[PDB]
Amino acid sequence: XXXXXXXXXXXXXXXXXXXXXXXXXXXXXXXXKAAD
Amino acid sequence: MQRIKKGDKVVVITGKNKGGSGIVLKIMPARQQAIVEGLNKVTRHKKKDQTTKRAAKQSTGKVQQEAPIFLSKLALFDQKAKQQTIGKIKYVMDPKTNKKTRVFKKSNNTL
Amino acid sequence: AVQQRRSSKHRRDKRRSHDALTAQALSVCQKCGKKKLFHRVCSCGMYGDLRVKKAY
Amino acid sequence: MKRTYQPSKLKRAKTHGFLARMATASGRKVLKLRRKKQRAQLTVSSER
Amino acid sequence: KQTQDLTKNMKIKGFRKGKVPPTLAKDYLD
Amino acid sequence: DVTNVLLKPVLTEKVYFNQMGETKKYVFVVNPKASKTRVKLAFELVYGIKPLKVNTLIRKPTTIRGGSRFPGLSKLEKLAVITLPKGIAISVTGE
Amino acid sequence: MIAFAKQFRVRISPQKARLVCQLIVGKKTADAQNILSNTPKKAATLIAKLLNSAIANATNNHGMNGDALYVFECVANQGPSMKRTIPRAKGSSNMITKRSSNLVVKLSDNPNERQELIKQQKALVKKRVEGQQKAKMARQKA
RNA sequence: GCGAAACAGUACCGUGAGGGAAAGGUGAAAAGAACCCAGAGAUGGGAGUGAAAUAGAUUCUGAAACCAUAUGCCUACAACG
RNA sequence: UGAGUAACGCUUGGGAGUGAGAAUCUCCCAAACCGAUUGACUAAGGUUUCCUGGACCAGGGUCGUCCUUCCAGGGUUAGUC
Ligand SMILES: [Mg+2]
Ligand SMILES: [Mg+2]
Ligand SMILES: [Mg+2]
Ligand SMILES: [Mg+2]
Ligand SMILES: [Mg+2]
Ligand SMILES: [Mg+2]
Ligand SMILES: [Mg+2]
Ligand SMILES: [Mg+2]
Ligand SMILES: [Mg+2]
Ligand SMILES: [Mg+2]
Ligand SMILES: [Mg+2]
Ligand SMILES: [Mg+2]
Ligand SMILES: [Mg+2]
Ligand SMILES: [Mg+2]
Ligand SMILES: [Mg+2]
Ligand SMILES: [Mg+2]
Ligand SMILES: [Mg+2]
Ligand SMILES: [Mg+2]
Ligand SMILES: [Mg+2]
Ligand SMILES: [Mg+2]
Ligand SMILES: [Mg+2]
Ligand SMILES: [Mg+2]
Ligand SMILES: [Mg+2]
Ligand SMILES: [Mg+2]
Ligand SMILES: [Mg+2]
Ligand SMILES: [Zn+2]
Repeated sequence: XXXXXXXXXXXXXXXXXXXXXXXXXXXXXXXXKAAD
Repeated sequence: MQRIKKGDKVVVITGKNKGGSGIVLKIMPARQQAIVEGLNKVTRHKKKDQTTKRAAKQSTGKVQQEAPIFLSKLALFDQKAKQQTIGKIKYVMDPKTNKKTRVFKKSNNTL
Repeated sequence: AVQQRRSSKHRRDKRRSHDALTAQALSVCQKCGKKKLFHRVCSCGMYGDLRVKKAY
Repeated sequence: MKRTYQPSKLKRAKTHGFLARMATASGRKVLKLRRKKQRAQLTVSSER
Repeated sequence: KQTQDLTKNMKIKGFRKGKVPPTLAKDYLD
Repeated sequence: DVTNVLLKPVLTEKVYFNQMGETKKYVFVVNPKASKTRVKLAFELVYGIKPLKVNTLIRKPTTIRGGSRFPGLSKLEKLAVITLPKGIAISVTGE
Repeated sequence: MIAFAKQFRVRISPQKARLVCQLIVGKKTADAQNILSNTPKKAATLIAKLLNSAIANATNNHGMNGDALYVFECVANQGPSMKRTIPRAKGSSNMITKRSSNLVVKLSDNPNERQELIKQQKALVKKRVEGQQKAKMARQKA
């Protein structure tokens, strides 16, 4: 046996959750489609 | 001073257990509860844990202990009176010892 | 190219109508009885009457 | 390619350090606002 | 014998298994 | 002098490897503000045998228990490696 | 009389699990185990474990015969998802949705179980209507 | 409602000034599920405590969109806001 | 919804073993590329990412018994650098 956890903090399913900063610094440029 | 101390006989006036006489073994003033022997018997499902010299055995089955009870539900039990009854207490100060002593208000019994 | 109109929950299931699965053909081993998919060696390594591999 | 930030232990401390901010009147004003905002990282000195 | 039985696993704080001290195994885990 | 620069002895595989074979090497943890000369003086006034030489280690603080709800840093240690002369071996416990 | 087993936050997606789940509905116990043990799919070694546990707690907990159990309904409900950021090109970013499924398998001994479910539904609808009638009698009484 | 009811000017972004979140509720009392079965285990099904376990730590109530199952009816010559 | 679609970002075969489960983990034999370099020593930077044992919540564009991930312990010795 000898399966126990006497420590004040002990866990196998560590709590964590990934977050997203929504980094979408997208841009664009010019074109050859200019009808002037 | 305090209404309930460690040692004096006390009973319960409300709940499933009515007229439950017991001795207060310990008082937690901050959360306002009181451990009284023989009352509020709960049975933790004792698991098995082995990580220490004493935990190598830690024989624990259906150990029945004591659950704390709010002090409001407790009431002092009279002993000096021939006909024991449940009442409220005062805080008279006798000049004989200049020490505060609890006295009931439906009788003249000290403590 | 991208859909100019969203596809409903009905056209989606109509397309998935052909995504159903087929049950692989199984047979019984002639020395131990467990079901094994046809034309293949069983778990004991015994195919027909020839001992192919050592038992699991 | 060579990106904008090329780390250097000296340049960082000598440009945005506590003593650099404490050498001009403007630096004292910026530090006062950051103390007002109660920033845990008051300057780049307290990296750890 | 007895000291052999008490040297298996039971890792000490600052130590590992296997190289358990031949003479010092009765202080921490007493 | 005040003897607050001798905090705690430490026993590891490295310590026990050195602590055998004629000259013994005892590794303690000392005040991070203390100097080698202070370490030798503290050892002189509380044990009685002059160290042959002293070596010092600085272990930098690092993040510990990472990912746990509240992460924490380590503690700054200064380690001192005293080596007593040939044939002398004093006990760290028992005076 | 339904015996059942459940599994929360199964890594397989509900879309890829329902495809295998339709291969087991209505099948007998022994035949159901044989089909799932030789199908080359990822969501085959997890429903098999769930199915075996359901059989075990049907013939041990609920006290069932064991030679009449058939898979009543085996479905993969949608479980909680997990959101991650996949780094795309030119500085953009997209969101990967890791999908999870809540698997539940249920087997019965009676081949007429749909009828009993309709009976409880009928009883509930029926239970609603007399109260309306009882309220009407009381209303006329006053 | 102060940006901040939780350890918030924190996590995080930026060389820097600066910018700046989300997240509360088991039960009267943990009495937080001993024990049995399947499983490698988490876990699930029973048992037990509890008034309530479809109050079980995913923890007050649990709406719609959305995804599946089923009683009954209709649908494979058919131009459909 | 698009849709289980595009994509999964330069490197093979086998034997034995562990394990509940192995194209992906360990060992061995080959095989294929680097060889003014994918070799070795360090500056800058990074800040424990280094070693041992254990685990497979999460991360690894698959899998995983394995990891630069997580847990526990340990590791950096100067009169001449
Ligand atoms: Mg549908
Ligand atoms: Mg299709
Ligand atoms: Mg030095
Ligand atoms: Mg980029
Ligand atoms: Mg920063
Ligand atoms: Mg339950
Ligand atoms: Mg929910
Ligand atoms: Mg709820
Ligand atoms: Mg027709
Ligand atoms: Mg026609
Ligand atoms: Mg027409
Ligand atoms: Mg969208
Ligand atoms: Mg889809
Ligand atoms: Mg297409
Ligand atoms: Mg295609
Ligand atoms: Mg492709
Ligand atoms: Mg690749
Ligand atoms: Mg390849
Ligand atoms: Mg070559
Ligand atoms: Mg190189
Ligand atoms: Mg790290
Ligand atoms: Mg390593
Ligand atoms: Mg390892
Ligand atoms: Mg994976
Ligand atoms: Mg020398
Ligand atoms: Zn066979």
